[PDB]
Amino acid sequence: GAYKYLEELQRKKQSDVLRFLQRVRVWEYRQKNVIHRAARPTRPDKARRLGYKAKQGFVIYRVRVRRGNRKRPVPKGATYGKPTNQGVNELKYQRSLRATAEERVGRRAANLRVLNSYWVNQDSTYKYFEVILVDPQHKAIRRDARYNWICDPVHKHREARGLTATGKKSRGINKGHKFNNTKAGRRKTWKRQNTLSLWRYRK
Amino acid sequence: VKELLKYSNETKKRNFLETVELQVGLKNYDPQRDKRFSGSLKLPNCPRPNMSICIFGDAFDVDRAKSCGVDAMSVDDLKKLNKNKKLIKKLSKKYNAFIASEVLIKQVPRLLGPQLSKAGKFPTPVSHNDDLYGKVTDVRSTIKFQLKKVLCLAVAVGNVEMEEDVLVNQILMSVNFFVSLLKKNWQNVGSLVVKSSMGPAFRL
Amino acid sequence: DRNTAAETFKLFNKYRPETAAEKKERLTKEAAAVAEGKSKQDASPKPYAVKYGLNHVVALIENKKAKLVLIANDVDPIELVVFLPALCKKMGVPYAIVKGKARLGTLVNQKTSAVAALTEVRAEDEAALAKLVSTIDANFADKYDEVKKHWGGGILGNKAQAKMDKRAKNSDSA
RNA sequence: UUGACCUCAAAUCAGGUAGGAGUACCCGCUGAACUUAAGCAUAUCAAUAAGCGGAGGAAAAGAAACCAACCGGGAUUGCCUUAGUAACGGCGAGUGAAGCGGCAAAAGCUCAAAUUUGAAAUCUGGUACCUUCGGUGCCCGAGUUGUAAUUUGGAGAGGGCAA
RNA sequence: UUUGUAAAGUGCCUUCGAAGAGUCGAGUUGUUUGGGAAUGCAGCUCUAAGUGGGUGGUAAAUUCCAUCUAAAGCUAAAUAU
RNA sequence: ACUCUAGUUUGACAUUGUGAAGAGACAUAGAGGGUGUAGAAUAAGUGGGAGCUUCGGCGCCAGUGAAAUACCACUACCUUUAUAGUUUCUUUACUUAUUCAAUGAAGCGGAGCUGGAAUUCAUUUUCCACGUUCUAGCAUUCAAGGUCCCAUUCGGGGCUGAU
Repeated sequence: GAYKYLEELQRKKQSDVLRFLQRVRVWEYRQKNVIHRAARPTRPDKARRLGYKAKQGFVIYRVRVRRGNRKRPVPKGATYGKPTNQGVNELKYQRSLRATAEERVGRRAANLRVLNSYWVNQDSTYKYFEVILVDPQHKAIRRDARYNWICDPVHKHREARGLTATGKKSRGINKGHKFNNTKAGRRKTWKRQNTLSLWRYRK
Repeated sequence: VKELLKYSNETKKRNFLETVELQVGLKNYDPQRDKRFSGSLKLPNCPRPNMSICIFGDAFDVDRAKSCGVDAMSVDDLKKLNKNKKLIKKLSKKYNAFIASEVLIKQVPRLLGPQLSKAGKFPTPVSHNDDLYGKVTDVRSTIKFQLKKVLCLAVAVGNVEMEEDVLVNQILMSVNFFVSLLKKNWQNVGSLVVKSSMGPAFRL
Repeated sequence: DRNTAAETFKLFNKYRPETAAEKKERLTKEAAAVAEGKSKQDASPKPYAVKYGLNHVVALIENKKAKLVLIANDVDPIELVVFLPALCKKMGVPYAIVKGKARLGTLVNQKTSAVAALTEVRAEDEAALAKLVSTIDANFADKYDEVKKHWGGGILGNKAQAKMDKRAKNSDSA
């Protein structure tokens, strides 16, 4: 098969072929809009292992996100508090840029459900992603049970509750001694260990 | 593998046109410093002879000047002193002992230069003369490390068949690899330019 | 070029896959034959269609089974097809880069194909196939090293080209 | 010149879907200060209130790139204990988990990556009929820049053999 | 109705055994943690691997061991109200 | 005052490529170079070694010096890049990334025609133009003239006018 060759070509990104293709594609994507439809995935191996079964009702969007730190609001850089919480510039935004891209293309296409998303390109000013949205009420998805779970009403806006592939990363969810503050979700395992458990017969 | 090329074998026997004893010359390669103590300082036993002519200037004393009349080359004494300092140069290497160490300060300017004497590196002043003479007339190699990076030695003769010359270049590779200090670089056998005396160089 | 491409697509026009009506015909044939002669899918003769699909053609080049492979000077995700000249040079399969992935699709009854491959061939067109292989390897698979050394591109636009001609004629000549 | 392909459009095109409310509980972003330190600039309150984005009858998490270092345990969740402990902290004020153990409840699995190549065998829409949350035929369309079948880490595939 | 010369499972041998990258990991920076020479997230910068990788709670090299498979995904009941 | 802070200033990395100059050395072999005593003799050091070529010739020996040679090699020492990729310096030169502006994106670049400034050193080596200047007028209908069709209908089309 021909996907191992694309996988191994895409793992070598500073070679001459991929940096020429990087430059041509970063120009081409910068000439278009921020959120715009991609007719066809540019990384069919990497789209395909995230879940892109190429048939009717699968949609690729391509999206730029503005790159860099999160500068705070609070006008003229004054925070009106302690000198601890007084920095304006170097704040750094707990979600990824890939999560911002997924949320934006899930707000434009609002009938569609975001499955995953992957990196396609970057320059100094922007990062460019392709998001792999699934249309859940098309009849090629509402049956053939490998993909009808996205039809369920609990999966509305996966990208804005942290349930995509970068959501559960940037929520800190994994197994381990390393992920103790956030393993069942951070705020439930905060509230359950600042709960005062009091019984009927006081233990 | 050293089997496809010659390297000690039958393949290079008609390349040289001289029908005289022409020996093979192996050169090791491992980078060292500019010091004088580090490296491969050892002269082991070579099991097969190098097929060379050499005469020994045995200048012995009371307890050791009797075993030279059976298996040796030349019989000398410590009284004949006015020859080996001025004129005569008819030798290849000598052999001494520990019993007379006050005559060694005399034959320095003529024999230490062209490798006809001993300073500290070759087993020349060995005491035993009844068993070590079956090892020097079957001529050994010359492991002498030079300044930056070479080790020029000689293994055997090209006209000798590959039956005597099958465990000689293997036991010599087990001397420059195991006795060596921990100031040598990676894969201690790096390059082996092996040429005998007249033909092309056959390397690994 | 168009002469060898015209010869090649005469040869590949002779080997098309089945359309849907021909498959309906062979379904009726095998439905008669299995129910009557009890010949399990072997009453119909062995086909000789062209091979298509990119994973299929890459498996046929890996297992040395492809006689001739055609590639399109096309697909905009170029990484799908840049490794095929290297595979076809490495595995010894003769390969040519034919113009258009529309023609490769219409000789296979698709919209786009991006690969084509002969593995089987009848005894009729063997000498013509060998002459095509000869001309194609005269153009492609024997110049692989010379093409792999050279850098294309750098071609300036005609206004800058004319200004470069004016300057480089006025820098040296008079 | 006519016909495809690709990319991008337009339609009060055919059929759909999204917004808004409620927000007790849930998932995230963002985020203070009163206060405590018998003052206060780190700290603390607090990873809180306020603000915002998103769901459901639960949500989340979930079948180990885990814990361990034992004679090893076995997805997740919750309770009792570990435990006011190890640790962090102007080592001050204070903060502060986790493995084991007992129990409640226990259910496991799915794609990508291998030519089916003696046969895309897959899927949508329209039309006709009906035992009309669907089924059958025909006709376009999607799709081979790859839909189905086989396999998914515990195994498994291609062959060969006997039940 | 018997949906079916179809599907499924079991035993032996042989050749194999594909396994997710701007991602893991690292430097710096902000934030957070009980996490202490950097627990988690994130910004930029560098950027892998294949008898490989990650973890084994004081940084580092050298030699072993142990234990699981990341960078793709679905899932009742216990639970909160 | 103690501790900070938006802004702004400068450096580093990235966006960030592509040719031509100027020094560092590698894949790439070889012509030659490297003169303190002694020794036929310029032995930068090391290994084999008494002989090779039809002969000549050199070599073993001899003698010397810290190093004995004919014959084939390694490490090297200073040049020679004739071949291909990368290092910091010239800011030299590039349009395609990027930045600024303009317009309802209207005549950009190159070549020719004719003239003529222009003198011929054999014929053009060159350079310029390539429609408007007394006047508060006019300038619009795929354009009038010239040319060819259609089937002569009332009209319609092509070139040129306007390279």
